Amino acid sequence: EGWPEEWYEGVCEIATKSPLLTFEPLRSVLTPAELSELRSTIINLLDPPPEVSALINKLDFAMSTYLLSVYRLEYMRVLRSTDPDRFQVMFCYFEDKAIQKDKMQCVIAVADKVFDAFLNMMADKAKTKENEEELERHAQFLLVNFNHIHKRIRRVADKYLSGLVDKFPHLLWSGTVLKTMLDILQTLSLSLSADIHKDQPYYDIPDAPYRITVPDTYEARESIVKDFAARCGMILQEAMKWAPTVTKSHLQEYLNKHQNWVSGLSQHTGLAMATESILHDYSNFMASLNLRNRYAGEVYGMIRFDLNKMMVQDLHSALDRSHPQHYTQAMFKLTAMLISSKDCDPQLLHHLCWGPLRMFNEHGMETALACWEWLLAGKDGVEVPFMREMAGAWHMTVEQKFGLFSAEIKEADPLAASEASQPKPCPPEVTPHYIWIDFLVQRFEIAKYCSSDQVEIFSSLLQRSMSLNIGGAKGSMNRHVAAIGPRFKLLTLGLSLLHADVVPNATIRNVLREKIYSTAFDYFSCPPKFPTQGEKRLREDISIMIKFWTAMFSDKKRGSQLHKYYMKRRTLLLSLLATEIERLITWYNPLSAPELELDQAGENSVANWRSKYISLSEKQWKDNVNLAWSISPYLAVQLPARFKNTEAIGNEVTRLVRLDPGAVSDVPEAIKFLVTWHTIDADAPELSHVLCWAPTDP
Amino acid sequence: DYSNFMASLNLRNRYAGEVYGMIRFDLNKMMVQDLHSALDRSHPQHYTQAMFKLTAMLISSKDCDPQLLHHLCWGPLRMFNEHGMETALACWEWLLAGKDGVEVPFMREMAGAWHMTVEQKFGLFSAEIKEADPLAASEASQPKPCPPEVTP
Repeated sequence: EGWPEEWYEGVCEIATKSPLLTFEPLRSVLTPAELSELRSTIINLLDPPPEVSALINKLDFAMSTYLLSVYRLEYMRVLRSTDPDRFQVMFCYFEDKAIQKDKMQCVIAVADKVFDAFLNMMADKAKTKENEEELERHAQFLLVNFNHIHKRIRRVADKYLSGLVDKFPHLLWSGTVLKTMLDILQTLSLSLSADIHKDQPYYDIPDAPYRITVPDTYEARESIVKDFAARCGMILQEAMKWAPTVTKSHLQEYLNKHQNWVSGLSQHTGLAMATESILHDYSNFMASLNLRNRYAGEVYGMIRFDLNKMMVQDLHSALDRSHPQHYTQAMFKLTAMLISSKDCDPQLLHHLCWGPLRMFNEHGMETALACWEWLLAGKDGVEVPFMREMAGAWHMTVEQKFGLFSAEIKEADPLAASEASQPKPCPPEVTPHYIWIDFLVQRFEIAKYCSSDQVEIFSSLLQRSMSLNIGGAKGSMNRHVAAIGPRFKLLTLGLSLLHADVVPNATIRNVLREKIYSTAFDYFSCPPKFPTQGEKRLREDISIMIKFWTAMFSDKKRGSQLHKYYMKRRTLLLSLLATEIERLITWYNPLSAPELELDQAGENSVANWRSKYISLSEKQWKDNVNLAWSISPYLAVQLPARFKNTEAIGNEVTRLVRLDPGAVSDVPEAIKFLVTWHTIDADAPELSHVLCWAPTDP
Repeated sequence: DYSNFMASLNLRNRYAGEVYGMIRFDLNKMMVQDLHSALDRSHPQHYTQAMFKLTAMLISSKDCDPQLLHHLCWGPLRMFNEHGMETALACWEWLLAGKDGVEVPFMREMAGAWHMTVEQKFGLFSAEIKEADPLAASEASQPKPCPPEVTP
């Protein structure tokens, strides 16, 4: 392509329907300078290893012309075609006897380039649904031919499979590849011991149109089965290394197939491979498996004789009576009934998603998480409606101020607690959000590679939770110390979403970053207090804070105005977080206790930043107070409490509050920056309108 | 060799759950009819399902219910293959492991069934058939081995 231009389009359309240049002796059927020129062009186009070029240099006109014609036709067809069997048509050129007799390497050389071109074309098609099915089918076709009876075929198939699997990582934890792998392994094992001198060495594969041929001698058979038994294990361990829960649930679902039960009394090495892989924290595995099987059987027994009414009423009665066991039984029966049907039946899904909201405990949340995992792993094409319902339920929880978003209750002070209301801690209790956020994190991690529609749902869910209202008593989030886990975990998830290069445009990112910064600053607008949770549940909070600190540090991406506007606040947040982490880890263990340690990597960076920010001078330090007052007065007021060994902070804060004292009317500590116009100088009786302030301790 | 473990466990759990679902609403008649129909039609899956449901029903009750035990023991004798024998052995193992104080009546019934098999000359006790000789059987009675089959 490069005369009438429409001729090239006609040529492309012809190639879109042209047959294969198949072929009975080959060579008998078909100026040195021109031969040298065409050989040079072929070598330049193919770029083969030197041995293949040396083989090529011994060819006549006709063979080179045939190779070039094959190259052009196959390249054009694979580029401009629409058949879903794009790249497997090239394999048919390997199944011709006539080519196998000539004195292969050229064919595989051109096939490599064709496959690379197809892969490059498909790498950026879209992120829709059916492309995943196409990729899975291609992977299956690669897998079945991995053990062909020839020699070069299986090694080139292995190379192609390695390339495909290292370009598309999400295929490892797919729900269709593993089934075919295990079925093929079982068929090979059944073929291993089959009375060698029988006939028809062909074999079949269930629920897939294919066939398998085996060699004769026993040593070849055991060699091929031993060779195939290694890739399965290596990729199983690789998949379990990254995303354990999804593959664990897939294995659990595969283990419960009814057909394999009867033959289970035979060898059936596929199940043995699965159970050995999963074992090589085993309680929840078997518990979930047994519960799933038993309740599916119960539902199938009940359906022997519409019907949603009795389980709906059972769930309602259990919730009204507050009976945990009836609750779990009803939820499991409901999801078992839903998983075995032909239609979505939306009211069942709505009741499943809004069930736990009437019983907000750890037990109910664990049961709901298990049921949701089973439902997600069981049915097909039900992701987006379930995600929509879950987002709706989460936003309802946000609206009603249930847990982390609950209101705030002030506690008494010891200095004036002599009245019959004695002091005692009253911390909030947020267990369920702590696990809900983990579920959301793992689901988002999968959906980032898998699809491109749940990303909008996640963005909407995150955007409608935080707010830019750093201030007195309105932040849409509790400020107690006992609830710093879920807050920073959610902020870290938001940062990770921002760093994944998913949101297309450049105005949503500004809003998201601004909201994240606003919430992070809002957390630091209260007097410091010491943690009240137990010895456990405290280490992981420090770990989460360290992770968020590292993620914040790594972030570095009218231009200049925004650049400085973000950099300064990044520096301030880094300093504040370092100070908070140091104080918390100090309170953790009083003595040094080298036996009781934490993560070592980030601590060194935190200490180095501590030294760097402690090494500054009196200037460029009186301006941080100005920046804090620009952000919000309350943070500036609370700044000296987080001790910094410099008296300039106090003087600057005193000057700022004396300039205008009406902004701050928080009783305890703000008046001490104003009540002393001068400690002993005893002059200037002006601007002292203390009649607006609130009462303090006696 | 771990497949038998999981297979037995899953079958036990699933069929116990199915029986518990069925009992929610006597009831031995339909189970006996299902077993009889499966035996008459010579269908393996119905056979295994009926036997497992029968032993699950028996294992959760308050009395021996002798006809159920007799039908359980005298069941495989009308389907004498390795499939039926494997199913019966699994069911017998589950029944022995599950219910307390049922050893001797089951042993009595099984011994009775074994003696019935002995007396009817079914397998190892079957009659002997004289095979042809190669020297003087050139006619349509060609010499073909005809060994007996005793798997169960």
